[PDB]
Amino acid sequence: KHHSIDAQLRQLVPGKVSEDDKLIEYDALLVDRFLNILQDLHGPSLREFVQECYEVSADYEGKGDTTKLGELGAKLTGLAPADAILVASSILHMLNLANLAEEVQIAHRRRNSKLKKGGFADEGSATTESDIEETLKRLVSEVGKSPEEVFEALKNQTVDLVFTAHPTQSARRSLLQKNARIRNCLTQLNAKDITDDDKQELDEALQREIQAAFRTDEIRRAQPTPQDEMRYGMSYIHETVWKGVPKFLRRVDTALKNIGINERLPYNVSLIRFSSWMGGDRDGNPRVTPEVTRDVCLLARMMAANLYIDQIEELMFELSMWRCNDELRVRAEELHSPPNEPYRVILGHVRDKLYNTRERARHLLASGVSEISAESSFTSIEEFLEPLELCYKSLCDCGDKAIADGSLLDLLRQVFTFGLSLVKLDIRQESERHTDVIDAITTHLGIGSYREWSEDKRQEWLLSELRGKRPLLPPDLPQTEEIADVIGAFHVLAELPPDSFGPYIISMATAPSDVLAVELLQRECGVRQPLPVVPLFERLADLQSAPASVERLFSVDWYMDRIKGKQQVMVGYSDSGKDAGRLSAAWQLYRAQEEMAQVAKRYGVKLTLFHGRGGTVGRGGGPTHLAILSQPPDTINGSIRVTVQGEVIEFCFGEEHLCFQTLQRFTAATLEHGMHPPVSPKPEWRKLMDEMAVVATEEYRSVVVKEARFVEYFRSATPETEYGRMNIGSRPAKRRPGGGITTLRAIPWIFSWTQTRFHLPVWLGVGAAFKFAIDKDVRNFQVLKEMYNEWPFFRVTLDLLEMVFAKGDPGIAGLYDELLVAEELKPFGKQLRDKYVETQQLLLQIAGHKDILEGDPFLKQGLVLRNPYITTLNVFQAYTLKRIRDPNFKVTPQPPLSKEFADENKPAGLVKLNPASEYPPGLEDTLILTMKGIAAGMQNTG
Amino acid sequence: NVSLIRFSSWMGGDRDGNPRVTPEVTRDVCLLARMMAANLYIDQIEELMFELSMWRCNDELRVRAEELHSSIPPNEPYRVILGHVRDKLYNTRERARHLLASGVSEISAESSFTSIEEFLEPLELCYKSLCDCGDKAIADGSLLDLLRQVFTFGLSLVKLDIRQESERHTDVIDAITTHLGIGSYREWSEDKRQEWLLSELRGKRPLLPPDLPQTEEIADVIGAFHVLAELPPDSFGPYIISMATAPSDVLAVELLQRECGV
Amino acid sequence: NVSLIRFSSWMGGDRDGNPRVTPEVTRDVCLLARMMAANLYIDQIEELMFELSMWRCNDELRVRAEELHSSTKYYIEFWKQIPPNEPYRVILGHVRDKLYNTRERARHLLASGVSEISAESSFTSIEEFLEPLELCYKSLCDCGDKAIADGSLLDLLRQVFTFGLSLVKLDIRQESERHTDVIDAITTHLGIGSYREWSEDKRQEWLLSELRGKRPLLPPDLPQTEEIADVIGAFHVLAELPPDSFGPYIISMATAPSDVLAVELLQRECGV
Repeated sequence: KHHSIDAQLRQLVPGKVSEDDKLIEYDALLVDRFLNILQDLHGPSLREFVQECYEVSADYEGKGDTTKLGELGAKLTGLAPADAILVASSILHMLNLANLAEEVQIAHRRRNSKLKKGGFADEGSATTESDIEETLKRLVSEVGKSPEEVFEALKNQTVDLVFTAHPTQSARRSLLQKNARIRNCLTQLNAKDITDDDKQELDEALQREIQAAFRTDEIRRAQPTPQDEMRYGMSYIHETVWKGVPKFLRRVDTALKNIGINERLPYNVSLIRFSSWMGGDRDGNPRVTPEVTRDVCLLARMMAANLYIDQIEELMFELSMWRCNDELRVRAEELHSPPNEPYRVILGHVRDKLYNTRERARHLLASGVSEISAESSFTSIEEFLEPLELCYKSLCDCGDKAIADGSLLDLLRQVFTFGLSLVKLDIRQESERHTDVIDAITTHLGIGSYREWSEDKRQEWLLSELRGKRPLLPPDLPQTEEIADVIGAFHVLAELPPDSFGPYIISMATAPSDVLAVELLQRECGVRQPLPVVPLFERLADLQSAPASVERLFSVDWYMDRIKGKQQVMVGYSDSGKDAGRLSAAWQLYRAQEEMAQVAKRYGVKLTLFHGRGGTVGRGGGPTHLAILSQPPDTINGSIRVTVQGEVIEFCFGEEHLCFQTLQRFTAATLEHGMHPPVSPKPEWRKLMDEMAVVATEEYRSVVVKEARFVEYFRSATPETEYGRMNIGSRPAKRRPGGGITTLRAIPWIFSWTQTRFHLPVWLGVGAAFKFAIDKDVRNFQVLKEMYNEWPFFRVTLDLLEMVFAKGDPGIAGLYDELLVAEELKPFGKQLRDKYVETQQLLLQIAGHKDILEGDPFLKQGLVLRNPYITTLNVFQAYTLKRIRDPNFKVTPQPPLSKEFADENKPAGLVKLNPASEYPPGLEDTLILTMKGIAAGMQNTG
Repeated sequence: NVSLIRFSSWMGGDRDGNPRVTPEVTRDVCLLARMMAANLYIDQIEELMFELSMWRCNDELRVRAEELHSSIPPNEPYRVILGHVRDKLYNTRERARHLLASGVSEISAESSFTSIEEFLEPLELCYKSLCDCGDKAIADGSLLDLLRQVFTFGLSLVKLDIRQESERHTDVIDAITTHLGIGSYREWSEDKRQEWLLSELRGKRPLLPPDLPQTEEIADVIGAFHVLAELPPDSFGPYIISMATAPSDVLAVELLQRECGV
Repeated sequence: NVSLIRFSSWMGGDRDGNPRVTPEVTRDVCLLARMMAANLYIDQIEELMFELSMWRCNDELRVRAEELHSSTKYYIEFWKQIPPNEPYRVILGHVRDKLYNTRERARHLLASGVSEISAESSFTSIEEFLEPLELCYKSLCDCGDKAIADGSLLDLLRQVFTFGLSLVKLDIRQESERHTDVIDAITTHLGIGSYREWSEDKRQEWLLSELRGKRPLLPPDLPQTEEIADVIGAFHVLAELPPDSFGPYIISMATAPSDVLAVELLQRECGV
């Protein structure tokens, strides 16, 4: 081929969105270079085919035929298995390149204050939100709080970001580094004062990096063990966050000086923390064994030690001073047991104790045992801090605090942020697995069946045991495999250091018994320092009952003694939305938070909420700013935890500057809310929300639960069946086979509908609710409009729906139907699509927008440039599903299209992603590729 | 295989009215015993290697001997297998050395002899191979001596008797009963004691609280049982109750043994 | 393979009017150079390991990679065993371990004069070091990835052909009369006469009679002053170190062809 992809992108976007907008030129730059590398490696006919694919798909977005995708499907059908994998591979790489360009454009975009319109709506986009200094200034200047009050608030604030597995692709450090080199070359190529020779060489470097990324095929490395999954998960901490935290904390120092506070934020401030679910969450995942949990704790300790060893070595090089404390001098010469460099000999000792600490962990991991003594290593953060604080005090004593406030201060901030394990591990298990244990205990003792007892009979008995001083768990207790897994986990918790763990989380929590049950089990299995117990209220019924549950827990003397004035509660968004639709789930959650908070205030407990997957707070790219500000008043008060989904971890943390802005907005929003809460809801707002909720729930359950043919439609129109059967997703897709959607799990629910571009779980029920309110009273349309403009809760909830509609396409969802759904159920499909378009139309009306995402052109531009690649994979997926499912459906087989090489074990190559494949060679790898790429393009939805 | 004569000892085991015999002393003396035993076996095996110079051997011995080649001379099969036994004996000894010095050993239990039966398998293999080849006369010499030594001394030379006073147990159980609000086992008649003790021994539910307030003496009693629980069974003989009076003194120790995890 | 630019050193080699610069000082700077060389290479190899994650390679590289999977713990990066489907990483990890041995051997020779770390475990010549690197270069090109080869791997190859295994080559310098002092000591000891008093032509005629002859000259019994022993000892140090470590032998205050041929004889008669 000859011509560039520039033209087909221009016709997708209505112009430049800012006058430093070079995104389309970036996209064209990288993919034009990719296609040339593709042509030189595999021949012009292959490169021409891939580019034609892209053009058909880009043109469909320009105006949605559907006729053109079917003939695209016709050509992709009948490619040989090797050519299908190569095409799918190339389109995925192009999509990755587009995302890299977008990161570069966001990172170096010149701030433009003229875009701000004032008010809370500005905090929904990165282009208009307020940095840490602007929010500090607003607090002192508009809210009227003292700089001293702001300084004190920051000192008592902690934001805790919780990392979770990616649903389709791990990221190794190697590739993150290949990503950074592609980004760096693109930035440097666009410098103003560029020489021709530098440009020629930077061009050759860019082509080189793109080809290296294309010939590693990280795409086709077959899904890793849970330990590897955790190791690759830490890559972003290694590559951006580790150096990011000290950089941002230094900007906080800058900001408070700029409001009159002339001292730095003390280095012992846990302003930001990081936690992990990888190796800890075992809810419905038996691959996560007690040994896996021990393994990830030891791995974390190794990686920490390595990062510290290198920081300390760079620090030794810098601190060549000779003037020092008396106390530092006595210790320096003690360790001489070059001497004129006292900071160097202290830090060299720390480095060796760090090597011991890492080797000890490596041995415990390999052998279960290590003769390397705990004496020889660092066993506490206190023992690690002592030498570093000695050096800080010494350098200040001799008048060089300026030096100490360089990288030594950075290192101290890193120790108080990451500790010795980088992240703390959350443990999670479902409530009935605990009931199974206790029921085995009660019947073995002949006490009865805890399963059959009332909720209050349970409470009465468990409180009798907890107040009692006599053990309970028999050592000869007959255990099943599941019961042994729960007991074994607790034994692993007992054997490991307390600072390795965060909370123990109870999935499907319903009643105070679920919490007290694990308190008992923790003690009875020998956890001498118990973990805090955290309920996860998922269903609507449980959210309704949640404030009562926690009030009865707070009414118990024993429990108040144990929790010492602090309680954590986790709330689920996608969980609750799967129960009774999103809109009702959102409103029930707001109220549950509201009521839990005053229950908490009444008993004098500090309540912390942990926001699970699917939350508006989870949109870490920018909208999280407004989403946090929109939380009910007095719900945060300096302490909050948020799930960082894998599908957005690259967008938030892949790039140095974006990592900075992600950390910044979480800390700013959280700080401001505690001193500047949102408007309290009006009565007519509540009343309308209440009535809308019943209509939305009834509409959601009428289609999802009460319609017999729904499940059969679901497994035809989506790749849900193949997602499960294939080698992706790590987990069993549902709890028991064949109980409908009830036993299906949140991730497959959202994943399967997002792949088809339909997004049913996010919006269903909302159209009925809006229509019901408009029809009930003509004045209700104006009150919903006012709610969207005046009530942050209502704005962020529909802003999410708008974004997911921007990511949807009824034509493509209909193509899945046309190909894969039985004739008798196609009318049901088009009725769901009728609900889709009716919901979108009224959502736009209430927001006052003419077309989707009017008012966020930046987000609109970023999404639309992905669709050419996503749509290509959508057509590929649909036709691959029909041939997978229908054994003698074919069309014309085509002669091979790519060129290279008689070297290669061609058959073994079609099957990299799952060599034990039970599907015909090439189909499983082609379907996984479409799934990976569609997931990469869609990122966060519901 | 006839244990016609055996040896035991009270040194490091008998603690009746002797507080310097602590749980750690008992752990030390059993580990020392295992080191001495290994040394005496290494010397016996080495002199036996010198002796067993012949090349004729069993089918079963021969493929074992050449298996161990894939790891001096090959044409001496009994020397190859006995050299392997010497190697593990060195491992046994060093592992005990490490457990004595640091409480834990990176020298794996598989690298060593953990049983008397594992140690006897190679030796009985030679005995059967010598006799199979018409060399029983040779087998009934030094090798027979060593087998009789294994069946007499084991891997600890002597087994360790444990001994402790009647009322030091009663003190522990009275601390348990008082703490749970049961009453005072100390004031109960012998019959009341028996009926309660069998209540607990027939029961399936644990008893000893982890938070139980212990005096130094009660802690010493509990700590001794924990050491017994952590060491191999073949290192010990009996638990002896001094000043024993009634069946409750016995059943009380049986309860405490179980409740401390032996 | 073009050494368009090279670097040399006088530090530890120039002893002209500088008795602080002893034979053992020369031995020491040569070993230090080899240590830092090894350290710079270990870092370059490690970051090259991070980059070369490809799985396609030629047949020769694959059989070699397979071999080295038949035998990585005391490093920070790549402490875990390296999978065989990452061939360039397997080869380069072996290169790193031979470089570690290279460095440790030099550290031991410096501390104790001897090292139980074999020369076989190490890189003793730059040709032995170049073979694994060029194997990766041609495999990368064999499989159509010359563009990748011409990245950091090409940088590393140019560094090997620029710096070698000693970073810099050492120039030795010493003044000409210190050599005449040596030769006069042995002409007098053997009863031949006094090389100092001979004219330039008599010196030449005699030096070349010895240079063309096949019989050794320097007695081990020779009465040496401290200055004479220093010149002799320097030559012995040259004889016991690898040739790649040195550049030229420079004669200060040179005046006549005798000054050159005298050092050529002393070089041979001290066993270089």
